[PDB]
Amino acid sequence: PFFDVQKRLGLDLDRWMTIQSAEQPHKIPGRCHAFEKEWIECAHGIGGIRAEKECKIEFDDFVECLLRQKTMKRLSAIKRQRDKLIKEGKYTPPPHHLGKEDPRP
Amino acid sequence: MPLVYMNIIMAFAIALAGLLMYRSHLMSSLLCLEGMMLSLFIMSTLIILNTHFTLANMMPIILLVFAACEAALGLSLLVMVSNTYGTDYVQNLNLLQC
Amino acid sequence: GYSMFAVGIGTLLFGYWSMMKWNRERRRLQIEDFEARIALMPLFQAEKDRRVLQMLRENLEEEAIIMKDVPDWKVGESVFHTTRWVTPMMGELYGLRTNEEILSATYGFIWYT
Amino acid sequence: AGRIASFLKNAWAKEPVLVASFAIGGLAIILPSLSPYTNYAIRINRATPYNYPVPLRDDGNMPDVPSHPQDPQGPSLEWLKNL
Amino acid sequence: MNPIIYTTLIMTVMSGTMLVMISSHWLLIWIGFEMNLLAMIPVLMKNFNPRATEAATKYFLTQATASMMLMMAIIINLLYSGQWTITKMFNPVAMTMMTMALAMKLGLSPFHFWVPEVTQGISLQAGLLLLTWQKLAPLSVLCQISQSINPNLMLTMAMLSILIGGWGGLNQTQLRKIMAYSSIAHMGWMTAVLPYNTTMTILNLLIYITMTLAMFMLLIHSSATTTLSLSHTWNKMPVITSLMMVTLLSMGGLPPLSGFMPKWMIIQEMTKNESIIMPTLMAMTALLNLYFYMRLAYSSSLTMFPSTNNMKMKWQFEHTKQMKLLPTMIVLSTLVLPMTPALSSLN
Amino acid sequence: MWFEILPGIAVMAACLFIPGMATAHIHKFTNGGKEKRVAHFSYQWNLMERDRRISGVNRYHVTKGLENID
Amino acid sequence: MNIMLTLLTNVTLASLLVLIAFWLPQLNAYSEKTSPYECGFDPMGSARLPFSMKFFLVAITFLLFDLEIALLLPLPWASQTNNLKTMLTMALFLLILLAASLAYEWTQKGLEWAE
Amino acid sequence: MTMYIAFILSTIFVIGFVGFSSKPSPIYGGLGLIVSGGVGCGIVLNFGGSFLGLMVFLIYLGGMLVVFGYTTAMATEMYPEVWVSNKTVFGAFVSGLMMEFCMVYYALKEEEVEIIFKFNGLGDWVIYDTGDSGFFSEEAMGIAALYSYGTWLVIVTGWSLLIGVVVIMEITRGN
Amino acid sequence: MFMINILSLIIPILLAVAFLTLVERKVLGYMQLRKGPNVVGPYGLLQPIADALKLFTKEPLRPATSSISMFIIAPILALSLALTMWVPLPMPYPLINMNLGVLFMLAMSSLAVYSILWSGWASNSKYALIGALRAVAQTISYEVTLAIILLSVLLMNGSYTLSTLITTQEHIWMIFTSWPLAMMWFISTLAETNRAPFDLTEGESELVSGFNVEYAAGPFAMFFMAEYANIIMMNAFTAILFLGASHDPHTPELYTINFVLKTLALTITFLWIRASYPRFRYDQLMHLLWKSFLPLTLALCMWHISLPIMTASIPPQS
Ligand SMILES: CCCCCCCCCCCCCCCCC[C@@H](O)O[C@H](CO[C@H](O)CCCCCCCCCCCCCCC)COP(=O)(O)OCC[N+](C)(C)C
Ligand SMILES: CCCCCCCCCCCCCCCCC[C@@H](O)O[C@H](CO[C@H](O)CCCCCCCCCCCCCCC)COP(=O)(O)OCC[N+](C)(C)C
Ligand SMILES: CCCCCCCC/C=C\CCCCCCCC(=O)O[C@H](COC(=O)CCCCCCC/C=C/CCCCCCCC)COP(=O)(O)OCCN
Ligand SMILES: CCCCCCCC/C=C\CCCCCCCC(=O)O[C@H](COC(=O)CCCCCCC/C=C/CCCCCCCC)COP(=O)(O)OCCN
Repeated sequence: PFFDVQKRLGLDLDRWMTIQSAEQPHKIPGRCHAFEKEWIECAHGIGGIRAEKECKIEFDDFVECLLRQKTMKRLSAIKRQRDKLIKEGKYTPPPHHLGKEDPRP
Repeated sequence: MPLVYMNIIMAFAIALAGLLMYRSHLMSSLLCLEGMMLSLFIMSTLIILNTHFTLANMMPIILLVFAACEAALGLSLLVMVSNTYGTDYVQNLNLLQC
Repeated sequence: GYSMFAVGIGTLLFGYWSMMKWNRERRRLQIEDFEARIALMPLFQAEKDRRVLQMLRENLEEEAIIMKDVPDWKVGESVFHTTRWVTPMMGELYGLRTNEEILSATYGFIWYT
Repeated sequence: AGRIASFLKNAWAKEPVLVASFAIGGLAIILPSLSPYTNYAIRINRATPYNYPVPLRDDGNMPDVPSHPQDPQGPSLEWLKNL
Repeated sequence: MNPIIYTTLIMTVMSGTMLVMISSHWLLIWIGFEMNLLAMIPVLMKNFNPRATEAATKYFLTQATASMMLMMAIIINLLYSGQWTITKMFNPVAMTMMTMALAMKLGLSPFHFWVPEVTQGISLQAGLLLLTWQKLAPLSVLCQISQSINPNLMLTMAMLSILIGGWGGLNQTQLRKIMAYSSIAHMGWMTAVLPYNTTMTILNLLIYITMTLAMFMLLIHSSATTTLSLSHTWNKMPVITSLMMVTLLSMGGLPPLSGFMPKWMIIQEMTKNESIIMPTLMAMTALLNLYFYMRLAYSSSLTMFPSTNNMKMKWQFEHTKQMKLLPTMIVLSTLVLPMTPALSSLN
Repeated sequence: MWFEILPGIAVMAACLFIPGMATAHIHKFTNGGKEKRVAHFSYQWNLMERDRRISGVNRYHVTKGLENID
Repeated sequence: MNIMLTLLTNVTLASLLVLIAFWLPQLNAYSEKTSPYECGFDPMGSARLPFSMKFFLVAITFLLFDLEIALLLPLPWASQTNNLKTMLTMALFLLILLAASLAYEWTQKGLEWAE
Repeated sequence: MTMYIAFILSTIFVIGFVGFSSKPSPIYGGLGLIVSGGVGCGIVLNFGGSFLGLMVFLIYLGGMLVVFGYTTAMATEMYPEVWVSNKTVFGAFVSGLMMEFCMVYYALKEEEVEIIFKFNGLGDWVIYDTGDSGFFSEEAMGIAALYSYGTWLVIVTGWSLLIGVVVIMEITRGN
Repeated sequence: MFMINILSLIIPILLAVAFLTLVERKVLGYMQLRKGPNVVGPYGLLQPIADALKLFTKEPLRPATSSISMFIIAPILALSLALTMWVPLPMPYPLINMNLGVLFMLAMSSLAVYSILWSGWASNSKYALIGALRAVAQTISYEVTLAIILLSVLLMNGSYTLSTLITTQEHIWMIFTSWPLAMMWFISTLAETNRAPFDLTEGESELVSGFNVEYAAGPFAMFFMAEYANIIMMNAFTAILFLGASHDPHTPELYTINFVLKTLALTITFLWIRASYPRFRYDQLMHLLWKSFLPLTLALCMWHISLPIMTASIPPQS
């Protein structure tokens, strides 16, 4: 079913391309390199069954970096509250958020 | 997820449906198969670019290579069906039953 | 026929020699301007750090003002369990800004032609 | 020796395009392995600094790492200027 | 077809399967499936005629659809985790799509319609290949991702495969369609035990491949593809029909024959996981396969059908070509039950 | 031719001179007179964006020399 | 954003030329005038009948050789790598199998048009 | 948010897919697939995939030219069908159009899990990365890596292309 | 100010096409011991204006059996793509500066063929269909060779950026390093623009007017404009690719003049070639591209991959 010829011969036929944290050209990093490094090191050698429970924190952080679902939710909440308080005139946006900032290098 | 991702997955579903529901011509189904490949290429490319997996930039090209092989394979079979019947209709191929 | 083929091969050899010299010189020039970029990179990194941190602080203060009435909202609460620094998402940095800055930040380089 | 002679004769007389194509292909295949400059090309590619050279934390046990770019230690590109 | 070309194509089919079996990357597994299909389409049409063309066309359409679905599942899995390694799928939707794609590649019910038609449309050698070697790759992939798969969908398709194999086989007089429905039911048996013990899947596959190779080689040796054409073999080669009779009973799963071992091992493993009901259904339904095997044995070996006058001329000629592994295959198909504890070497 | 073919050739040449000269002049006119900046890579785009920010007039072309560091 | 404006301008100019061509001149259309041209006479069959393709095999082969181009276009960038011996070996290997597939179809009479 | 260009492009992508999936005459199916390939080129270009976008556009142009030849050779009928010449083709086209409409509405005005998961919208620009470095294109680097990292991939794809030539020769032989 | 540049590029190109028609008529005239247009305007200068005005005041007809939508779309696509193909050309600066300009040129050219295919099919006429199938065959004939020739020549450049070709040739024309590829490229551009002896699609002697026989008035003039624009565009590209003109940053007008002279020379060479040779049979063109050009092109691609490595001459800008 899975004859691990690569591991028996030490070949690396396709393992160079399986993960995002593995030796990219010119050392260009993946967007989620640290999260994946952490999740891989947390779950290494403990087996699949233990890794899903005991490394769920690292994997949840990794998935958040990948898809950013909670970040978009928080931004949407903030902007809805801003829209609501602006419509009634309660809140006034600062100049550096309207296009009149003092830009810095 | 993003609106763009939803649209590409919808394109795959529509092409898959098109392949599944045959009409008269075989060429139309072959086109649907190509459409599925096109949507897979776009989806994988968007995911790869977004996450900056650098080495995975080559897999959509491999995808295209195999898609071309499949397309070539499909056209050969169509040539043989048309030579047999003078038409590329699905209804003609009913010789074998279950 | 010999004369024609000989003129052709001589032309090719002259061209090869010239291009060899010119491309070696071009590679030296590229190394030189790459090294200029290398000498300049620390200053750019320092001011990029300060710019990112300032935008995040401004967003944090505006969010402390905007989200004061909502009952159970921690201002500046992270969405990650980890405590290490996470590179800010583009939306987070420019979330509360004008559409022109957001356009320039997302598509400015791609569209520049 | 004389079979292949008349064979290449007939080929040059009937299909000079294929003769030239096989000659150019064979040269392209074999000549790069006999060249003294292939290593020069590898070295030129290695000397191109695409990304920032991250400095090392000095521990007092690095006699061959420079402490300033113009110090004599480290690689030299002198071979490249004279190339 | 030039013999060298045929050898190159068989080697490409086998190398695509081996690529599926040795790869750690989902893209390489997909490439293995693609290469296998590419080389396999010409082998179906080796003997050219409209039926072979139609069979190859139905095969290509089914397998290419499965391939697109498989790729889509891989891409969704990558979207929800930046992973290319084939371990356990991360997304439930990707797993459903993957399971259905591999079921279509195997011909499990309700995707079973293609197997009888394509098998009937091709020669006995291509049918042998299609029903033995073409199962290894999707089964190995399914064995790798077994923990991830949902039991309800898998067992539904397996029970459907057993039922539909039996019912469809009851109606056939063509031997290739009988073999195809037999294969569908056997696949159902192999996949029913997959979420519990992949070693039982491997054992079932090995015994099924042995019995199927024996049956196809016996059908080639006595060049028959219908029931009535096989009814003549007694008047030319009685040993062949006796051996086919015993091989047929082994397929039926009757003890003390080898064919009974996979059924026996699968039922026992399932009972351990507190699943009494599914197995009772499976065995009582395999009774149908046994019925149409027994019908073929009645017409072929246990009674003597009328013959023709021109058979006397065939009496004077020996077979030009002899199969080297046919004798070994029959012995392994019938007399291997006392060696059952050797299954531990499979895990 | 035969030299009566030359007037049409000259008209065609004058028409073909226009695009390149117009692009050069428009580039110089809308880039401070100094040859529109090329950004093939993101480092060059970052240089341009920094230049735009420090000019104070929101134009990348305006250049600040040593007279801007007191 | 500039390329989008360019494409829009070009398509708009062409469409305006078509519009002028159809709305400026006098129109006198009748059935004889609008009928199909076949050099003086009425066509026998339809122009939508199947038209046999005698180079049908070179057309399928073009599909596979066109994807060889997608695998060879990154070669200017591949030349910048450090292990040039692996890059050159791989690039050479790719073109050799492209030459062998051309030699196969050529020697098996695959480049001759159907008769 | 900003101009929603990529949203319009992906909607036109879906529309071209509905165009050729409605299964009308192949001349119009290939037209729909060409339109889809072009707008998908545009979609990928808007994310930094210049090479991949231009490449898929080129490949599909070549493929559809071959398909046009084959359509005139073997797919012709006295009256080729368009999207409005048939109740069946028109119905499939309209159902696909308003199905995309319903998906897009339900997704952008509230937040529903259609089949896999949910989405609120916001425009694609939010998920970008604001990374500042490089004298190169990372796409071009990852694609060039096929000749130094991807030796195995080059081997299997070259073998499959040679076998594909052999295979089409075997299939179209006849006898 | 960018629309000013777009119009600055386009209005001149259409005028140059108009007068290329006159130059071709006069050059073919003088090679045939006659004069060509010398009556409408001094030296036939006003002949293109009369032709254009005559074409856009004549009745355009839509054939009864034709598919009207594609019939009308095809010339729009032709002319708009012919205009679009000019925007990345560095003369010495491009209107649109692209990283992959060569590859954009390839894709747009490859899309240009559909207009001929669609127009022939839309017409629903026998001769139009025969012309369209000849176009299919022509693309299959030259498409693979043309792309690999560009790749081989471009290896020395280091990228697909068109403006880099000026720097690549600061000291020598790239034709002194690749004149075999230059010959095959010239013939492939003859075939790619449907020009004698490779202009099978029009098939004037054989098919009367080929794909555009049905077309009349303004729509016809649009196909004509598109073809002549493509003839100038291909030659300009050929000039930039093989005969780089020295460029002075502080005086780009010198580069512009040099570049325009070289592209005019190449266009006049097309006209000369048309005046000199018999037409290729369409099956023969395929044989010419697949049995002679493709083997040499594969060998020369191998050679041009190996050569910069053998000699340590690899170019900058990965
Ligand atoms: C280089 C590209 C751009 C060039 C720049 C110029 C852009 C030109 C755009 C193309 C149109 C020009 C065509 C020239 C002729 C006009 C064609 C048409 O528009 O005119 C008539 C339009 O008239 C309509 O038939 C009806 C007339 C009124 C319709 C009511 C519309 C609402 C207006 C309300 C009236 C109150 C005053 C309005 C002004 C404020 C059509 O009549 P018809 O005979 O078939 O067509 C043949 C025309 N002939 C005779 C010249 C040969
Ligand atoms: C046991 C049986 C052996 C023979 C039968 C095998 C059948 C399969 C065909 C060949 C097996 C594949 C072996 C090659 C795997 C490639 C990986 C390995 O070889 O390393 C490469 C070594 O490269 C060598 O060139 C090996 C490739 C040579 C193979 C060319 C022809 C061999 C295939 C022949 C059969 C294929 C089908 C038939 C076509 C003729 C790259 O090493 P390197 O670049 O240092 O470091 C990479 C890491 N970096 C990127 C960080 C720097
Ligand atoms: C090791 C180098 C490999 C890489 C370089 C090659 C890359 C691309 C070149 C190869 C392309 C494929 C070539 C396909 C060969 C086809 C052979 C064939 O069948 O054609 C013959 C023509 O060619 C032949 O005669 C058969 C082979 C004869 C020899 C051809 C060349 C073999 C090698 C010659 C040179 C040897 C090496 C160069 C040494 C140069 C001297 C120093 C028949 O012609 P027709 O078109 O059918 O004619 C129809 C009308 N009667
Ligand atoms: C030290 C290492 C050097 C490596 C080798 C480099 C030297 C290579 C030496 C040979 C180079 C030859 C290149 C030529 C490529 C094709 C030659 C060819 O053989 O083509 C002809 C056909 O080609 C033609 O004749 C052209 C037909 C159309 C002619 C169009 C007009 C004529 C050309 C005008 C001048 C060309 C100017 C080109 C460059 C312009 C400047 C950019 C073959 O066809 P047949 O004779 O029929 O034989 C086939 C059956 N055996």
